[PDB]
Amino acid sequence: MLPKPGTYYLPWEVSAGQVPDGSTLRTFGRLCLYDMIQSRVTLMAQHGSDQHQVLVCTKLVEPFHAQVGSLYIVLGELQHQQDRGSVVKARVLTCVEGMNLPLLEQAIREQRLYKQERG
Amino acid sequence: RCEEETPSLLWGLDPVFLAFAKLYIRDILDMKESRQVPGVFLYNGHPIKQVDVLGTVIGVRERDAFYSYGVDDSTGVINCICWKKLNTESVSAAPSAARELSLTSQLKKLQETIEQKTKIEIGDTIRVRGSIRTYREEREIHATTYYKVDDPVWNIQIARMLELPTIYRKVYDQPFHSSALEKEEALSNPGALDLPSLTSLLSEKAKEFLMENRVQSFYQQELEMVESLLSLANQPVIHSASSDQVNFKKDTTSKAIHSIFKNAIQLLQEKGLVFQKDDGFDNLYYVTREDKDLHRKIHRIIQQDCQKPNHMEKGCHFLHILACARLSIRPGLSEAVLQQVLELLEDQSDIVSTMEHYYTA
Repeated sequence: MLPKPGTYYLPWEVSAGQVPDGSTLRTFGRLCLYDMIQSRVTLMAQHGSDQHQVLVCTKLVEPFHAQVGSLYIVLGELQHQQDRGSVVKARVLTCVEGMNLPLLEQAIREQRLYKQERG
Repeated sequence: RCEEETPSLLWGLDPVFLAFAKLYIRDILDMKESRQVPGVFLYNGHPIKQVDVLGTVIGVRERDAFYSYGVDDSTGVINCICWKKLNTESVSAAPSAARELSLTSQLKKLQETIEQKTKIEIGDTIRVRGSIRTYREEREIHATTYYKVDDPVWNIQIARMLELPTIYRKVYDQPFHSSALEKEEALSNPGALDLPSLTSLLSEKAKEFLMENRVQSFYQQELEMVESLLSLANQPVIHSASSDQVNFKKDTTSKAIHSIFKNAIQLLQEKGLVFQKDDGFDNLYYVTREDKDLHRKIHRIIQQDCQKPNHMEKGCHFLHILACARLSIRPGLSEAVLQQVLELLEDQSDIVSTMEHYYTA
């Protein structure tokens, strides 16, 4: 059946635990670590503070062509673990280069404001 | 909602009805389908048929005649019927001469790159131009054209994402209808009280119905048997006018109905819509609008520069146009039909009025 959308979210919502666990979503981020053994990945982003994680699982996808600190785009769903907290089960992902992260952030912020503008 | 319930048939006074619109995918489902006619949908009054949407593909069902690609764009998701196309009449690859080799090679470049734009895999960015359809109660898009978006980075996606609210607020959010609403409002609708007026309304409805049915030729009796046209014609006005033959109300009124049908088709001849070819018949008529044949001929006689003059003429003059047509085809070609076709041609972009009375193509 037709899946729920890749609605846009950013690391702040997972770090703030705002975006509920067990829900679909889409985000970009900066590659930090990759585990070839267990097929697990960490992307990082900081709220002008300590870098905040995003736990991801390499399912049906290939994590290539961009490096650590370089940029990637993912969509899927997150689920909780007591020790690990929660991890995104990927559904689509790819590397991307030459991006304008503040611009994307402005885009999503405007988009959400416009959502607020809907009666 | 009156304002939402825009004039019947949702006329193209509002331009968007003719051009691919750009709405959020999520909104594409929230719109209604028109209860007046299927195959058309509504948003804030503005009627929509052709839609434009760009996102990423997330699922596939492959069929013999079409593919079915599930597509997402952030706000929502849908599935899209992407009719396929085969390469019938295959172009071979041969060591042709310089010109032929170059033509074939460039054609092959174009073809292979078209394939690369056409072929697709999940997660990719996809653009589709097409219209809204519904099936199994589910709403979908049947694409007129679709191609892979070759962007290496989200910049163009970003542009679209930033844009859509802009175009919404500028154009689509505008509900108002600025038409003057110059409606007749059924004045003397059930009875014209005047056989000429009845004939005028009859010709109106009859040309409407003929253009609807696209009938190119017709015997007048064929038209005289139409249910709606009959109903319009047999209103009490004609029964009262033909009532002088009290002993033959039925017969006199039916004869008057046939006569007023004749009068309507004659009014059409006068206005150049229909005409009686040199068919030797007494009530056979050919409709100009459907007369693609005469369109083609009169387009030949100037599209190919006017053949009679040696001098480098830019086109031809109304009178010489008419005269060369009557010379090459038939003197009986009325000026009314000639005017009608000259109008329709420039409507079609098959002729242009550089001035009045002289035209080119």
